[PDB]
Amino acid sequence: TDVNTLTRFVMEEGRKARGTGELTQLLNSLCTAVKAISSAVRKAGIAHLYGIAGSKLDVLSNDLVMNMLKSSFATCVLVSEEDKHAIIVEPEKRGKYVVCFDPLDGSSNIDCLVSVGTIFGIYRKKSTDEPSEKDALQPGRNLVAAGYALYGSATMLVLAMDCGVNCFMLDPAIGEFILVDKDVKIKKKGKIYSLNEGYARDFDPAVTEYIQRKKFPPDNSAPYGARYVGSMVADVHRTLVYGGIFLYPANKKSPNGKLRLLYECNPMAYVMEKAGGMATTGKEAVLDVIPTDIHQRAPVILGSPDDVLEFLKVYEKHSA
Amino acid sequence: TDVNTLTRFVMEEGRKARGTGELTQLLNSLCTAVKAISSAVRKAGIAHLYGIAGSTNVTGDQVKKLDVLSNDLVMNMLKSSFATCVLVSEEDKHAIIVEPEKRGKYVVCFDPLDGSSNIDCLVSVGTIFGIYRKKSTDEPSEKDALQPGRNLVAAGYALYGSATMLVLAMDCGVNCFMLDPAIGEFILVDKDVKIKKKGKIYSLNEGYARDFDPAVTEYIQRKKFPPDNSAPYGARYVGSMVADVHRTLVYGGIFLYPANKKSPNGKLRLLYECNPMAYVMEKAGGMATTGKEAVLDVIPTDIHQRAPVILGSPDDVLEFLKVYEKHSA
Amino acid sequence: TDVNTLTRFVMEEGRKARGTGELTQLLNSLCTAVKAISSAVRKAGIAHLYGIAGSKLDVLSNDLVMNMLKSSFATCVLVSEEDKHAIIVEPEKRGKYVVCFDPLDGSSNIDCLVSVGTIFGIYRKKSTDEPSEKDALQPGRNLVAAGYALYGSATMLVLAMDCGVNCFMLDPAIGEFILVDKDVKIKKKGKIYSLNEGYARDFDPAVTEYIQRKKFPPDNSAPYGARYVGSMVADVHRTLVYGGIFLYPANKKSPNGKLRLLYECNPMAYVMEKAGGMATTGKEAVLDVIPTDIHQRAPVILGSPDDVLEFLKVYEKH
Amino acid sequence: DVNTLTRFVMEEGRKARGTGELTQLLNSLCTAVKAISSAVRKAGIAHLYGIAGSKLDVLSNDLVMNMLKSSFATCVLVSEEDKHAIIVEPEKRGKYVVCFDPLDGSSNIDCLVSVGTIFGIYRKKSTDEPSEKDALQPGRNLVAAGYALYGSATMLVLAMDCGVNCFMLDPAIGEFILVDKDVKIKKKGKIYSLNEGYARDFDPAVTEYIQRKKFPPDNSAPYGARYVGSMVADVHRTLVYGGIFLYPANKKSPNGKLRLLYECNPMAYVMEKAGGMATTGKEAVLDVIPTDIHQRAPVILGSPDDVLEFLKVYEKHS
Ligand SMILES: CCc1cc(Cl)c2[nH]c(C(=O)O)c(CCC(=O)O)c2c1
Ligand SMILES: CCc1cc(Cl)c2[nH]c(C(=O)O)c(CCC(=O)O)c2c1
Ligand SMILES: CCc1cc(Cl)c2[nH]c(C(=O)O)c(CCC(=O)O)c2c1
Ligand SMILES: CCc1cc(Cl)c2[nH]c(C(=O)O)c(CCC(=O)O)c2c1
Ligand SMILES: O=P(O)(O)OC[C@H]1O[C@](O)(COP(=O)(O)O)[C@@H](O)[C@@H]1O
Ligand SMILES: O=P(O)(O)OC[C@H]1O[C@](O)(COP(=O)(O)O)[C@@H](O)[C@@H]1O
Ligand SMILES: O=P(O)(O)OC[C@H]1O[C@](O)(COP(=O)(O)O)[C@@H](O)[C@@H]1O
Ligand SMILES: O=P(O)(O)OC[C@H]1O[C@](O)(COP(=O)(O)O)[C@@H](O)[C@@H]1O
Repeated sequence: TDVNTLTRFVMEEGRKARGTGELTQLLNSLCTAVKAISSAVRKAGIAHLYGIAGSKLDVLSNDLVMNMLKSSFATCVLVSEEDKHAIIVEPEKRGKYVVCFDPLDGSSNIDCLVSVGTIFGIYRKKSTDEPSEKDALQPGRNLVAAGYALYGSATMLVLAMDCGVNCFMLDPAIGEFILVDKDVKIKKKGKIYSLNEGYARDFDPAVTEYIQRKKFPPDNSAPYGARYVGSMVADVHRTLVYGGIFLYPANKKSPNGKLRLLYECNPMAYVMEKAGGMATTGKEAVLDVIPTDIHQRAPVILGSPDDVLEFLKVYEKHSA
Repeated sequence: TDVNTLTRFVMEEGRKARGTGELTQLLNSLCTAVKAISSAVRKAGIAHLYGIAGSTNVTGDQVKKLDVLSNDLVMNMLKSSFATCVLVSEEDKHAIIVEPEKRGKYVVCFDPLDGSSNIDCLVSVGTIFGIYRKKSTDEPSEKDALQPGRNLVAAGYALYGSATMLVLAMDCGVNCFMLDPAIGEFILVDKDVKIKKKGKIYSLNEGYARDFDPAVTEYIQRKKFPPDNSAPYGARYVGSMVADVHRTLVYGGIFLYPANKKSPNGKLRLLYECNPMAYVMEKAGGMATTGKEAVLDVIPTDIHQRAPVILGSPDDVLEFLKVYEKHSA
Repeated sequence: TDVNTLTRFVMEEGRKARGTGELTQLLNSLCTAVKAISSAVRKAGIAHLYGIAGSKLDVLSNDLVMNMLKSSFATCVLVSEEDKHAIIVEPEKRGKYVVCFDPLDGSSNIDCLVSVGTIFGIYRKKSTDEPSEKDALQPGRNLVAAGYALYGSATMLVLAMDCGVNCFMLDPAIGEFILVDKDVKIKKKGKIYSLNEGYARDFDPAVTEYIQRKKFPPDNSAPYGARYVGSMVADVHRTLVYGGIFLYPANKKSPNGKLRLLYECNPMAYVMEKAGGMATTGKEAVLDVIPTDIHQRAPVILGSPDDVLEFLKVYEKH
Repeated sequence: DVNTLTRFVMEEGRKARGTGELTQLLNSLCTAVKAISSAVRKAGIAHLYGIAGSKLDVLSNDLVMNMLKSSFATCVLVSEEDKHAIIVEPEKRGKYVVCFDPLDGSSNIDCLVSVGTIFGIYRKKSTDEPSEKDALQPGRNLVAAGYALYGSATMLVLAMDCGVNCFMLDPAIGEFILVDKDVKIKKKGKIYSLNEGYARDFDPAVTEYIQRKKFPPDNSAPYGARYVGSMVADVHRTLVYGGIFLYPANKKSPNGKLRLLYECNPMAYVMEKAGGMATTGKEAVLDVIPTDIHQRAPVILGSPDDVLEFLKVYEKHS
């Protein structure tokens, strides 16, 4: 076939949509930052920190995405896990899109060299007022585009839009993201479950039951396999590729979940839905929750449609 | 205080031991293979497989799955070290006997790309290696690999995760080296590393719960429902041994792969998964048990023999063994 | 100044026009190709050919640029040093642009690891006829965009358009061309002359005097320095950065010059003229020569204005 | 099958019944070459030009210096960057003297032309304490010499008693790969290399030799001219393709420009070990007895029949 790169793809989609080119420039600018995060995560230059010539990853990742999006002339408001407040882009470098991002998700346990990621979500400013944090408090339903970069065994960018979910592998030799999986869809039912079972004594009765139904199948089926990496980008990527269910529900330390709706839960929910999968808080869809805080936390149960539905049936047999 | 590379370290250690060079050349040939596996695992040249020059079919055997390419890289690099007689791998049913002209003294049992079953999900993967000496007089055979893990000369792993790190355990201790992909050199980042006495993380597939033996079932409940009114232990299971055991060494805690049903003598293979990681653990002040015995004290009968494995922080493995000893009989 | 990339620059400049989007894809396809050539010229994977798993550069350069420009859906006619006849692109992948390129200029001496390059010149199909070789026989004054890629100590793409000349360094760590020099303009007069002096016997009288005026200055000033790599991309790039003059004039073996108008002479003349410099054949401007063959050779004297005008004064005296 | 520099230096040291110090020195120096290559190809350039908001000759020196000191194999280190010999601290002192040029050609690195790292290794003459006199040895006493070319691709050329061996860097895995074994030069070439901008300040012998190549007296083809202005590149071309490289003596530079210890001597050893020659006009570069660490020497090196022809013309004018 002829090589389809991210750059050719984002240009072709904008040209067929006869668009301005601001969405294309955002995604190009974001992927140049993802390439730079990947170089830094794989530790290029570590010899210079250890004295080859005689002589931050969280922050650098944020500084890379921030600077690359501000110089895009395509963003107005930027929300980062790292920045406690929204960034309002200077007037002269302003564009029509609001971007909610998590620069290096999983960096908590990056000392063990566990898979880390960049989670992103793009909205349009619908308001007529001056750029403010309020332009970022849109429900996931209004997402123009979303996705994640995985810095695992190789680096991959998953781009979810209305065309579908597209998977691009970084070729470090040329710095190009090669489309390796087009219009990807999730399995209707998987065989893997993912959650921290260390919060067992703190779990909701409904979670406790669903987990025991996978370990000890009532329908005399095969017991599910357990996988929990501790990095949402890695756990959710395996959920898209292999199928199954990722859960981060309420515990006690975190009674509204740990994971953050705007730049963790909402982007992943958009990827899942566009890939024929589901994503709930237990009560509603992640994409239907209207936010009040940029750093608001939210429960997430995402994956293979039938597996999310099975969970929801247990929640129903326990709640309102 | 001053910089060091894997190459310099292994060459200086061999001169300090006034040695032949065979171990030093083996370890350098193994590390050249590890930089090559890293380049391919990070998908360098994938553009050529997707028509950047418009040519796929079967090109330069780059259509090989990364577990075959990894094995072919480790096998050809080790054979050309002039340091190997017998080579055991996860990919080859019978041991490889190295042609007389390239034969050396060491037996290597290795796992070329551990976790490759799920490499579609871009899971952290690794090369696990264990180096033994031929203590036999008979013509090189598979029996030369059937040595217990106490007889090991050196052992360790390459993790292909966020970054690529070689962990090389010897009698000098465990040394951790980071691959700088800019210069193609492993940089000594962590020296004579020691595992924590007690951790706060447990790692096992709890989807095998209905088949878990009572000792595993109790120990797990002790970490979720602690007696001491302590914080419950956290759960991490990547599903790649290299990744889970690396986290056990850096953060502390316990990695368990027990048995019963499906794989009933454990799953993980003793010669090229369990023993390598047990030597790293024991050289870092950690522990590695099958429950009944220490992994390193198991005398192997087959090269693809499996073993049960509970490894990590000394106090954590000892707590498990107390629970096991109550249910042992 | 804020950071810019080649891909960002080309998308911003192409957004300015309503745009078909074809020229932006063409330039981004040429960008991807140049990074591929750069990797292969720096000898990435050579260990595979020498036994790592125990299991061309000029041709591979041509195949990459040909395939990348065919799959841009923006090219109709492709002329290359490598192919004797022009390439007429398949109807389904056809666009409005005619690209004339030298895929790896200097690769005759690439065994000594000499600096090499990719020279490119993009024209618009101006005919209503079926795409043909004749669509490449446009004068250099009709160039829409031109430039080169130098694979030397580092890889740089120099892109010339109406907006002027912009120089972008490839950061191989991230695989991105970083804009390092904006709206570049050449020095008025330099201190370096560039030509193969082994042809002194077959040299035109005027070149003989110009070189004798650089070695033995008439203004009792400092003699010029001589640099000649034998790769045009290297010599013209030095001419642009440090100033001076590059000459490949006529001789006996090459009475109409050696370097090729369409994919060597014209592309480099556009970059020089967009940077406030000059490029002459002696008789006329390189860009004003109407091509008759796609492999037509042309004499070239390019560089710093005062230097090319001093040569032109001696040409008028002879 | 696969021969790397690591396996080469280890095998050659075992064939020499050696300690392992020189092997360590060459592994350490080759780590520094890889790190210079990364910097020279501008990896990270994006961090300088603002991708996240918020020297090459000095870096090259610092890399080579620290890698040679941490090798525990050096006692005296002479660089072009330091006016005084560096006496390695007693706690990492070894038995070898290294004279090196960290980035030869860096004057003109802004034009992205080929650059290099030139090196020469001697053994300490002393049995007492190390001094600059342990570096003031003639090139005959060299144990190992060579150069790293950062051109189209990165190559380390290592010359020893075993001969001259060429290693290509695979940037993908960071290994130097044996690609040309016991290399030897052409008996006669067809390329001459010199800055002809010094034509008025030239010796009558140099004037004649250059005229014999431009205007052949034997009705042979006139020779070609190549002068990159980076010695590493010009001498590598001379080795791979043949011919002559001349940085001769002017009346403005009576002892030449290029430095005996870390430019002329190292390249004279490579030429001699490849069946070529290297003269100052009066004597062999390797036979000259150094009196100053930054001493300049004239250098005419390359294919044997070409340097001999020069010497015949030098004799006529002596
Ligand atoms: C999947 C649909 C899509 C994809 C990409 Cl990549 C796009 N890029 C641009 C652009 O203008 O750059 C647009 C049009 C956006 C607008 O006008 O609503 C666009 C639409
Ligand atoms: C830490 C101990 C060690 C480490 C390395 Cl890296 C070594 N390399 C070699 C070698 O001979 O190459 C030896 C000695 C071998 C022998 O004891 O038989 C050796 C010993
Ligand atoms: C010379 C200034 C320029 C630069 C770039 Cl990068 C351009 N890109 C595009 C484009 O639309 O692709 C155009 C307009 C011509 C078309 O319609 O093809 C364009 C013009
Ligand atoms: C081919 C000549 C050579 C090459 C290498 Cl690579 C060497 N390495 C070592 C060493 O000391 O390891 C020596 C010893 C000879 C000395 O003392 O100069 C040696 C000799
Ligand atoms: O450690 P826990 O409680 O199981 O939660 C891990 C979760 O926290 C996260 O790391 C997010 O937080 P960090 O970016 O600070 O690491 C998720 O990637 C991941 O799902
Ligand atoms: O899926 P399970 O049964 O939990 O087993 C996981 C184990 O299998 C392994 O992947 C080994 O198998 P592969 O090398 O074939 O993938 C271990 O690294 C890992 O601990
Ligand atoms: O060796 P000469 O006669 O000076 O010609 C050199 C010229 O030929 C070229 O090398 C072009 O030919 P190639 O593309 O075949 O190498 C120019 O790059 C250079 O200016
Ligand atoms: O420009 P000139 O006078 O011809 O000198 C060029 C010579 O100087 C050098 O550049 C050495 O000087 P630098 O190391 O300062 O660049 C040689 O590489 C080269 O042979």
